[PDB]
Amino acid sequence: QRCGEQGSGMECPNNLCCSQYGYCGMGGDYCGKGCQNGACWTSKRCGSQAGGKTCPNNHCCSQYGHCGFGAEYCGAGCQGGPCRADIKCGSQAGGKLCPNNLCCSQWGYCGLGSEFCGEGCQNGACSTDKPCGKDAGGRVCTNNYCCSKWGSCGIGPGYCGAGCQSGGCDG
Amino acid sequence: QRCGEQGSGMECPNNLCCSQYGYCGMGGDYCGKGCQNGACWTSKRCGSQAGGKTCPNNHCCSQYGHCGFGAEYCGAGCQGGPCRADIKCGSQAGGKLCPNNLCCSQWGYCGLGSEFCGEGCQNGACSTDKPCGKDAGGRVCTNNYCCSKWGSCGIGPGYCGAGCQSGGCDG
Ligand SMILES: CC(=O)N[C@H]1[C@H](OC[C@H]2O[C@@H](O)[C@H](O)[C@@H](O)[C@H]2O)O[C@H](CO)[C@@H](O)[C@@H]1O
Ligand SMILES: CC(=O)N[C@H]1[C@H](OC[C@H]2O[C@@H](O)[C@H](O)[C@@H](O)[C@H]2O)O[C@H](CO)[C@@H](O)[C@@H]1O
Repeated sequence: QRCGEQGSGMECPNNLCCSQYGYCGMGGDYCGKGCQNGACWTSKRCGSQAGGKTCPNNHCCSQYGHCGFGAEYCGAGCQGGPCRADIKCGSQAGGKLCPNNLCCSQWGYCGLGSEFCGEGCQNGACSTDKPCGKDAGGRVCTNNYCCSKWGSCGIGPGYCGAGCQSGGCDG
Repeated sequence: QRCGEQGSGMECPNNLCCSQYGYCGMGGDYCGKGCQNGACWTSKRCGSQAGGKTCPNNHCCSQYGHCGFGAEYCGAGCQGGPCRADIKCGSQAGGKLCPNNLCCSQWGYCGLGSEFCGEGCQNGACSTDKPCGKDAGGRVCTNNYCCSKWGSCGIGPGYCGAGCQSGGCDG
């Protein structure tokens, strides 16, 4: 039930702050210093500024490299997160994957939902379980996912460790 | 380390799916049946169509009532989440409070960051850190947050336990 690094990059619900010690809360003692994610009083950085660092909880990374929400962050300049502008990807965008596992639609704009993740889905969290491996033309997955021994893409012990054909397998 | 019911509302980072057993990952196993939050394959209800239960992971709640990210969700109709339209609030909007602990700036709009949580903040995760209770004027917190012994508004055991003057005093 721990957050921050004491829960392995896990996050608190309803925008709650994960204090320096790994607990979910809201208050100066959670959102102050040490805060790891949530509505941290001093917004975490990201993007070009932060060598590419992406914002937790799907916060928009404004054009200055600060995570938040509203006009100033998700508006124009938005570097990442749920921007107000459509995000290109795939063949249209040069193989350009979507960030934060978002699905890249048939039409070429990241998102999540049957629209992006279903039929046509070209990369990201695709609900269409496509077959990978020897029993699938020797195909390999998107996003550098682990192609399971039973020929399916995913992340976690089943797909990544013992059995994993091609992908981010440990061994 | 654990999510859903076995984590305390906890969420996986980068949209990872949280299976019914309380574990984080991606793949038919985690993203399928029993998905608790994350980039599910089985997109969750919200707003009007769901008794008003916002989307986890900060997804936009489309007009039709399903959780996602994309022009179809965040865009027109958007009932909640990082909508592409400004969500009014505070003294202006009849007194309304922001959704998912969002800060309501001085101008009457929902967001998160200096601009919203800095000065002028009417409700939510406001960093203004103003006191409460007996200690000064006897004022009480926004969002039913708990007010600690040394009059500090917050949520957690140290604000809601003993010496909690007003709010969600967990005691
Ligand atoms: C949106 C954002 O990243 N805000 C940052 C802020 O960025 C500086 C930026 O602020 C705009 O509002 C101004 O219009 C622009 O000219 C710049 O001054 O930087 C502070 C810290 O310096 C952050 O707390 C904000 O979140
Ligand atoms: C954006 C959204 O909520 N998608 C839902 C989907 O609702 C789509 C919506 O499409 C309109 O064009 C139709 O007029 C309307 O009847 C709806 O079908 O609903 C499915 C399942 O009901 C969900 O999987 C999507 O997430």
